Amino acid sequence: VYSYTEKKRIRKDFGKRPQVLDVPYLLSIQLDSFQKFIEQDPEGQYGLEAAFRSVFPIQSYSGNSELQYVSYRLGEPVFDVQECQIRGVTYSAPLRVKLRLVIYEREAPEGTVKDIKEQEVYMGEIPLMTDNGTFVINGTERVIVSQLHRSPGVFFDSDKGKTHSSGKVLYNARIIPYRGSWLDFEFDPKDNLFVRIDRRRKLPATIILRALNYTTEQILDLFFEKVIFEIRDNKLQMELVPERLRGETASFDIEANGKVYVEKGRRITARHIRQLEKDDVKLIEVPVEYIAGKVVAKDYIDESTGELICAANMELSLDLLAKLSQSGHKRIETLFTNDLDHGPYISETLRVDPTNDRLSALVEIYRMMRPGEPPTREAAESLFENLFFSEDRYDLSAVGRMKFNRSLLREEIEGSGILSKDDIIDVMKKLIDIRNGKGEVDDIDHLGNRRIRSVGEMAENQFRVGLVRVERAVKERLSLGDLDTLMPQDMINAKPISAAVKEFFGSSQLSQFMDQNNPLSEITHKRRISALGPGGLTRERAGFEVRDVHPTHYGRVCPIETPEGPNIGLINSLSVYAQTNEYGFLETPYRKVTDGVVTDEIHYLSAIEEGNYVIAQANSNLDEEGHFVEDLVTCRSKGESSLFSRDQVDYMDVSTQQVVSVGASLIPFLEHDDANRALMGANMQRQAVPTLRADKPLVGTGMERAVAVDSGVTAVAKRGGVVQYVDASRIVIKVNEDEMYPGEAGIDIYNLTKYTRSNQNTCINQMPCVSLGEPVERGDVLADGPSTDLGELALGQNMRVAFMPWNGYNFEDSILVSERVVQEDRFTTIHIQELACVSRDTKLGPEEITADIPNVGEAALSKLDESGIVYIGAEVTGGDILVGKVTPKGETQLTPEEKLLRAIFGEKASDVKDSSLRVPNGVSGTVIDVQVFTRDGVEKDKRALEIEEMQLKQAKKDLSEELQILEAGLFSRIRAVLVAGGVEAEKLDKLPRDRWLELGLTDEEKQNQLEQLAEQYDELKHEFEKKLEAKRRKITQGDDLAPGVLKIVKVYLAVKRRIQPGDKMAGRHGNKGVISKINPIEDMPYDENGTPVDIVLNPLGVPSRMNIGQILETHLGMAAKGIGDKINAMLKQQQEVAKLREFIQRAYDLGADVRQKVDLSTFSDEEVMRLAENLRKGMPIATPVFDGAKEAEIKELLKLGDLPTSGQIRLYDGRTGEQFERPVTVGYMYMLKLNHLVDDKMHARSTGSYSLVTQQPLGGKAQFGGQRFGEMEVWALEAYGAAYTLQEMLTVKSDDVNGRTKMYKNIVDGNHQMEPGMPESFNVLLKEIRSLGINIELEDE
Amino acid sequence: VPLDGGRFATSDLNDLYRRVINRNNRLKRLLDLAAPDIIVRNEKRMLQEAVDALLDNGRRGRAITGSNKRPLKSLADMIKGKQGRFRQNLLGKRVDYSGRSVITVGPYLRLHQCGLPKKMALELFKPFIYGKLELRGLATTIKAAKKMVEREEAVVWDILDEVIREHPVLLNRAPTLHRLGIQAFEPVLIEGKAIQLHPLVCAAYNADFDGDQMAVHVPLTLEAQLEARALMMSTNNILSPANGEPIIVPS
Amino acid sequence: RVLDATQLYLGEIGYSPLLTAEEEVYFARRALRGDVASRRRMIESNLRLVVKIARRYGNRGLALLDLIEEGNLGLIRAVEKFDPERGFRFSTYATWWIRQTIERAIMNQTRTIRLPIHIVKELNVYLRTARELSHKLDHEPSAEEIAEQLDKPVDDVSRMLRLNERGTAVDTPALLDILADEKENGPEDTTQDDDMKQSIVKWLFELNAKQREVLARRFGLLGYEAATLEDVGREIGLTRERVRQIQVEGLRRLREILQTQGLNIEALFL
Amino acid sequence: IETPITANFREGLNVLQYFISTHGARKGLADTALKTANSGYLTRRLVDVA
DNA sequence: CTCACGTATGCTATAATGTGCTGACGCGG
DNA sequence: TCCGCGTCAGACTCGTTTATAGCATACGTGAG
RNA sequence: GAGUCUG
Ligand SMILES: [Mg+2]
Ligand SMILES: [Mg+2]
Repeated sequence: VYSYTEKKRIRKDFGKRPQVLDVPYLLSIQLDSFQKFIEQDPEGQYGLEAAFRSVFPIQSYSGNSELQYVSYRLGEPVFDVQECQIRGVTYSAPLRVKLRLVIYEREAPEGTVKDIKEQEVYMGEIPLMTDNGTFVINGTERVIVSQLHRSPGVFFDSDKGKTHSSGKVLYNARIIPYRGSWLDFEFDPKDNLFVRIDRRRKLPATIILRALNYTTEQILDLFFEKVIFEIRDNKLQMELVPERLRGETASFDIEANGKVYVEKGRRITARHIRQLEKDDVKLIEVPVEYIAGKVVAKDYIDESTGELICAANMELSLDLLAKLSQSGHKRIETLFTNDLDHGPYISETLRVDPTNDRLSALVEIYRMMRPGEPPTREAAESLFENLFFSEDRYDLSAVGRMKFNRSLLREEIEGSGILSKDDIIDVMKKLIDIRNGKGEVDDIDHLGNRRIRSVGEMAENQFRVGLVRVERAVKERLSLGDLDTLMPQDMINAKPISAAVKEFFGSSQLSQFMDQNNPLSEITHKRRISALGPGGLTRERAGFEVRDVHPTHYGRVCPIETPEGPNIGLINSLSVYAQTNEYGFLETPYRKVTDGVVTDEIHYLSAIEEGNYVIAQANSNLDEEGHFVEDLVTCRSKGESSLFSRDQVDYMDVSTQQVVSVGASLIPFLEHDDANRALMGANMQRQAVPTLRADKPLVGTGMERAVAVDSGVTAVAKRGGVVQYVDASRIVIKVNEDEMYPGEAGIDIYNLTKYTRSNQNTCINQMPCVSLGEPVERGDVLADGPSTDLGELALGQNMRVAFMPWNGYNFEDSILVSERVVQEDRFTTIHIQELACVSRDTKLGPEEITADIPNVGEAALSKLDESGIVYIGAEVTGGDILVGKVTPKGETQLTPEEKLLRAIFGEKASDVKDSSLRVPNGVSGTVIDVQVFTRDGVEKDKRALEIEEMQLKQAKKDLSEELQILEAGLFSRIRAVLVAGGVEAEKLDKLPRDRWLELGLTDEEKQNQLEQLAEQYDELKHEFEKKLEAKRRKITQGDDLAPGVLKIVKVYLAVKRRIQPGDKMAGRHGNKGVISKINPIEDMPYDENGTPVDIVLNPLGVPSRMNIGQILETHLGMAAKGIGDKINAMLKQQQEVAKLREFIQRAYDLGADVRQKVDLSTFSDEEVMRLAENLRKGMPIATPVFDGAKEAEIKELLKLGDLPTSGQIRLYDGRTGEQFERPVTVGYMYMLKLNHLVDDKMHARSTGSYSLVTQQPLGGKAQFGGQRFGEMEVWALEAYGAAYTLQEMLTVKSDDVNGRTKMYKNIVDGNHQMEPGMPESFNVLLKEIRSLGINIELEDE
Repeated sequence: VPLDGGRFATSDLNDLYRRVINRNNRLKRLLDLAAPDIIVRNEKRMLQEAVDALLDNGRRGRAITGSNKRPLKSLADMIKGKQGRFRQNLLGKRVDYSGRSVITVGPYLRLHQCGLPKKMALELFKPFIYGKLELRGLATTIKAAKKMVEREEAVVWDILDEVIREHPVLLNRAPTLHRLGIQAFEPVLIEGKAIQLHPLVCAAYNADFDGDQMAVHVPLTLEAQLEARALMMSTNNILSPANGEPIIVPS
Repeated sequence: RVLDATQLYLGEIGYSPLLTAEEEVYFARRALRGDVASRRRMIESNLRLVVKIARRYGNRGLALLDLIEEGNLGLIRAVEKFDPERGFRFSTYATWWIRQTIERAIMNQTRTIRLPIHIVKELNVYLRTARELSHKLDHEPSAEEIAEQLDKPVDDVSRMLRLNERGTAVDTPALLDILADEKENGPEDTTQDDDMKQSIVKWLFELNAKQREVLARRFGLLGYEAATLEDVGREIGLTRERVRQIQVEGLRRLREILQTQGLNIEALFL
Repeated sequence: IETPITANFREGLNVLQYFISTHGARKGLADTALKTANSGYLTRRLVDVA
């Protein structure tokens, strides 16, 4: 069972592992997230609903007035994506919000029966996400990259040494909210617990408990176990807990009953402990000297006097014991604190704590955050409560509370966003447990602690900031104003919210120009995760541990896709099957294994859930519809991998591909490639420019089709049915009755995007896939995007490649290409460049866009038309004028020479200059399109007006054809309904279709169908009118531009660039090269058959590189093409459909254990010859990643092609005709032309403009810049002799102003003499040091 | 200075000077007005804050943030940092008669030669062309010589061929770790946009042709030409200055 | 560790006495009569009020301290022109003065290019109008839409909104190195002017003796001052027609000297 | 790492061997970006001194 | 020689009088 | 606790928000 | 300055 577009061309699958779950929608993250932000939920606080309920209702400081939120609504977008992109505006919806101003009486207690004013106010336009996953901001397609941050909750960490060469591990807890101040607990080398509020100055940890109203004895009862001391008769006794001693050394002779258990001065082993516990020991007699040092728990006072004998937490002595006895206390609660397991930390922290009561603690906290400002009690209570116990300033969020509760081993997930007194103590408890040795530190790099924020969360946050700024303004105006005249909209400002959101979608680091070189570039960019930007790491901050692959990255993050650069490890591509859990942790699918049998039940497990189960590997062999074949299966748990028995196995990897990301999944024999080279391979696939002819990959993986479809660049059929009309512009499909709804007319129109500019100035062109009158299903590819073959992703072009040296023309990765490649226009690439000409208004006057330009040849003005605009279709070259522009010059006081010169030619040419937009030098192209943007008030150019005439008439035609095809399609249905119960075939066709409003039939369900079709017809009739009025308004609409700007003319050039020496090419195994020479066909190594090789690559760039994938790709590529050459031969000789069918079935069903079955037969003869015609230019094969083709399968395929098993062939030198002395590996490598063309990089400069302050030449080719002569380059001249070359570079070549002109004159005069001076940079340095008030003088000879 | 857009752009020193002048003049005012001393003090604190921000911003505690939030660049900041003036504009500079392009092999070359693209060399030797053009009397003046080059006339190629003869050009590759990261060659004019490098020197540059680029520099003076031909020529720098061994080694 | 200039000043203000009604009247009568202590105490006691207005005037132009100091200047003028005879309170009168001086300073100092209060006041009305338009028009105000509402000239509205365009630091997001010196000519252009100026001297000693004595003394090439056709008469020519015939006769023979040397149309483009 | 990679590139790595390879690979690549700075800083200190 | 034009300093009276981001690099002296 | 360091060039793109009474006399230079 | 890159 294959789909229609697959019947045209089937890829042979060498995969063996049946896929239980298909690749999901790849642009799932961006769409779900943003959809949640705009999604209207009444309850589920997501995006805007949450944002309003959080801030609102805002009540005044006086408390008379309050503003409350009702609901919001997004207006429909003013401009479609198309008009936004052309005009250079943000694609957004207006946000209208219903708000109710309610007012209370001050005289009545809280009477709400005074004034309720409800109105719908504008607060900004919110940018909308495209169906593809992008935002159009100021006419540029941009993607907002998902972020990876430390999850709110608690984290227990520890400086592993670092501080104090003592080398003490100091443990710390950090409580991180989603919003609020951070709460730190930490240890000191002296084992004192400290609190840092908001990482300010240090305070003793106990101070925070005093602020929460804890007495000393209550604190001690919380952290410490009590030990009771009974004073009986004269001897001292204490209540023993059998274990407590445990691993201690007995300081006294321990006697129980009458009989001695411990010997004094010996270590108490397990036997002593079990003996004591079984004997039921509860009292033991002890010496008085053992209590010297024990800490009293409670306050003990003299019942006689009523004064304190000893305060809580006080070190006991022999005399305090005596005083306690004689007062009448024969029971003393003392702290259990035996070092080791139970450390006295809080006991020692209370002794360091200078504060006494609650107030004294609150004052000291207040004095830390606000040092200097005198305390008040109300101020200190307010500040402390407003830190972590205010609903408005503190919010852990659901994820914070959930991770917090799980870290403290709770049962309940959900709870308060504010910190409870219990929370803080539990955290301190766990900290101290970890110090004692029971309990462990959480890992920051662990994905269980790293959470994903996609768009909607981030848009939500910026939107809350906007609201908060508004709340101050609103509350301020509610208090000042009279309440009754004043309506809510005069208080609200839209500009703060609009500004917050604008700054996110435009200024933000995560909002970046979509990487649109090719479909894969786009799709991978939209599934990016960055640890950088706001609320994240910095390159400075970023260490080595975060960057490296973490164990938990398995199935969630790609290990082999990360920028090789400063961003190495902070930016991560998402894995294939990976997805975000409800809280925003990453999760991966796994097949449940029940009683050893491996079900199709599939569970997404988070990073933390994964640790708990044993997961079998995907390559683990299952036995035909039940359990594992092998007894000891290779699995992984607790983040590490080994053999397990079958009963132990809980789960298994869903696919072999789930570890890898999208980009790397497209690499065929990844299994045989070094991970480094593979990284650069996946990275260069993103740089691949789509060629003029999009060629499929012969050696693919199968992700090719998934990527092409999910990217959105292909037009895919929603409804299916039969194609009514193809055109190089549009596809109209007539829908099938089964999916076709009986309401609207059932004709789908897909308009194709023709040759349009990309962000990287590449070309975006959609061509139609299907022919006129082709039946198609839902999800069939209707039109191919730029780098896509019939549904599959086609980033470049496969080529006959031979590995062997040439005469050094492939020296270090250098590539030797045949002229045939250039001739066949393979790797010829299309670049559409957008040039704008801006007419501004200056102090002197407005600039004119006339063809009337001072000092210009008729050659130049020939190409400009009446207005001063180049004609459509005109070929242009550097220096040709595209849009003529002249600028008003104010009164030119001329040099006498210019007075003479202007007098001689009399070409005074008025008071005007020449600022015309001309083609940049060396770029050459054909003008494909021109756009004119004018202001509303200013009189339109002749050329602007004829452009609007075209757009108007074209609009009219488009809408007219809509209503015509929709009416024809709709009456074609009425015709079929009327036949149902009323045979009038020939009689209905004769009377006009326009007079069918009269026509009905008997009152049944079919009469109601006629009413549906009649109401739709008229609905479309008026709809067509209001659509046309909208179009006409937008075409006439004068655009509001930047201030100063009267009009703008945008010219679009089309440049065809040929492949050429210097151009950069690569494969998909990270194998790069620069083309060194284009060899004549005659010269290139050729086969016994006479067929020349296309590309000659260097053997020596393989064994060092350890990317063996390229060689396997080449052997299989030749085998693929071997079978294509057999099918090509059989199609040339027509032959039998039966015979073709035989060969092709034997071919598809070759592999030793091929998963994919192809029961050819069912294919009709017509389907088979269309299939062979596609297979002729080489049978496409799919080698999944880690489940790829085996060497033996490739050699078997080669034998089917009658090609050699070695995949090496005899080659003959094109030049000499003699044979090469040994066989050469030849086959087909799929090759890519990257964006790095020599055309764009070549630059040269003799003299140019110079910098403002430093007077040195500028940098960069765009500014016509000199190459930087850096410290490093200077030192080289210092090492040599070269003193004159160095001075040259310092002086006449850079700053020295007089020197450079004088030496220019000398070089034209042919003197070749320097005449050096003083570099202007140094003159500046002097001025800058004197500006500091340091006298720096030059002292003369 | 006025940007093209009609807008202006200014140094942050102007914002810091304006701070200092406003507060200083306000201090003069409050002294003329005999203000109470608490307010005089506040103004004297603010004046010292403004001068300290102007001299060295960020040293006296929290630096004064301008328009974005980024701290204003003060006087000391223009001298101090690597980016100051020392490392950036003085110990190294941007340079005239300098170009770059992708490198590619020239196996046909001899050790002392390099393929230099026609259009690149045309531009780098512009004054040398102007000069020969006027000595042959083919160009009446400089402006006419410029327009003859712009038109890229056939006689100009022949003159350019004549100038480049025996004129050495410096090739440089980043990073320049040791002195052989700069070498002089005699250029060979070639059609096409890529620089052609001799294989045997690829070792010294650490040049592999998978897209690496090189800087070209023209030694102008007779002295600089001679220092390039004698000291810096490829042929003359065969042994590594680090160890005695030949750097020019087949691979 | 109180180091901050702001927190120091606000500490000093808190340390002041707060005034009542009868106390304000007593000090105010003595203050206008010219008491030293009365003026100082009224100022120092009312500093807290300046802070209140200065607090709700931050993040608009100057810093809190800057506004606090300028606001203090308003306090002084308030104490100078206070009327204790009127039963109405000081706080009410002072609030006007403090807001006036702060606003005025914020309109002047804030903007790098000093914008006059006249234009600033007009700008106020344009922007308030834009806000009311934005609330009802879901989109933002156009220049023409604002102009329609105020019944004012489109050009005047555009000039105003242009002046609103703020300039960011060139060194800050560098731009300095992108932007070239437009006033400085490249050595290429400067060398071309040298060639022209040198050729002129040689061209002056190639024509007639009376054809380069009135052609150069007019343009100011050899002479000292650039005269006109009528002003060449001051030397020896003393003619208007004969000066204009001879000026152009010098240029016609020189036009053929540039056609033969090989410029004319060659040096016409340039 | 205590478990070595038994296989070679001709044989092909499995998912676990490849994932384990990545660690060394990426640390190598990050080393070239980050460590180059200290090498170069040493060159510059040496140059200034001599 | 006189007025308009551009720019600036002036005054207004219910009472109101105390502030307020981002955190985390790592080695040496 | 503070302050000082942390390779060398190259390519491109983006980007420059905020609210601030109205009106009368006074001070000063330019244009007709 | 914040980017994504090429050595
Ligand atoms: Mg390299
Ligand atoms: Mg390399």
